[PDB]
Amino acid sequence: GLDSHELARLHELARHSHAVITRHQDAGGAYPAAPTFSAYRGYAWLRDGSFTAEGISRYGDVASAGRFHDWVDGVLRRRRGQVDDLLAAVDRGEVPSNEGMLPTRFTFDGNDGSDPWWDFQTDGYGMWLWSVVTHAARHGLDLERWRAGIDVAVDYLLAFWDRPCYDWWEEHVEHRHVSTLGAIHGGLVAVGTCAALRSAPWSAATLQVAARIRSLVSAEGVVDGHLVKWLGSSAVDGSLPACVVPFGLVPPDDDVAAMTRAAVAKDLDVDGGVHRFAADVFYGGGQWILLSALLGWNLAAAGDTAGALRHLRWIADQADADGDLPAQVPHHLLHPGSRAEWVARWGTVATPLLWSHGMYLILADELGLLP
Ligand SMILES: OC[C@H]1O[C@@H](O)[C@H](O)[C@@H](O)[C@@H]1O
Repeated sequence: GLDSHELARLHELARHSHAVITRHQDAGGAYPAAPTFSAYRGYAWLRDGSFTAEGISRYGDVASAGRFHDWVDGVLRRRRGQVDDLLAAVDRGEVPSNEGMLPTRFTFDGNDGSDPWWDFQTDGYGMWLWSVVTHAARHGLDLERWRAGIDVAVDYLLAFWDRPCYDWWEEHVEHRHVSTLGAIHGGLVAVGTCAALRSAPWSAATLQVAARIRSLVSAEGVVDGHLVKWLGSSAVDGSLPACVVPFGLVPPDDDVAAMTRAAVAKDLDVDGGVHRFAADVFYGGGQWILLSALLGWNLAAAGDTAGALRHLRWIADQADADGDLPAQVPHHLLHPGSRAEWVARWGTVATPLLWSHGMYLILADELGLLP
């Protein structure tokens, strides 16, 4: 579905995506989120990093992806005691506050980069489980390399999956977000269906909890045939297609999958650029590369190759003169009056965003375009 002009440009953007991710990877293995964006400099997120790692793994850079997994594993093994203490607190009937939970931002040396009172999130731990299992399966690797870190993440998620937390967008701590539940589900199903992990003590529990997640989403996370942004809402969010591919709450051909893709397209997709959610005021609520990629990936998986390609083309059109992809662009803004204050406070939008490049690589690979 691409002519020679397009193929050459998409291949170049794929090469550049690999280069900019691997050039910015820290010496210790972490992928930074946004190396030139002042507010985020020096920090890694498991969400951004896991999708970045999946793009890199698909591209075939086994060494780079493995160094990311090494970094995450080591960071998590260092939290074995913190997690054990949280679990012991629960067993005494003393549920830990958000302030005591595992962090969202990490420094490259594995310390808390932010205070979880202000940004407590569980999705990234689920994403990491999905990512490391998927990588190991793809490349025929022994998961024992990363198993003790996997164990920490699994124990944590089995205890805390059903807690309210901030969403992927670091908002609304009181709610339970369907793409957060979806990320956890994806990670738990990945480990619970992995033959190499068949004897883990938590093996059965992971699939039972994944079923509990699906029960909760069925009860409170579906309205008018589509997934919704958080349990008990009516709105959609551009992250919701992740609950189809890759996280697997429903197959790509399920009616809920189709309806969710359609609702996201109708409510949030403007000319191929997907907004996060209707109420979004961050930088005025622009169009996010990673969300267009996510929708494209989902369209490809459902057999809508043309729709996938349209989103791939839109993403490529957002690359700057160096090939770098921003987090978002302002061609359409949901709340334009809100934009200038974000720019005054934090500067211009993060570019490159490694996750943008990682998602580009995933979609390109889905469409058979990795050179
Ligand atoms: O890139 C780091 C973080 O930036 C935030 O603005 C986004 O809402 C998160 O989804 C992302 O993980």
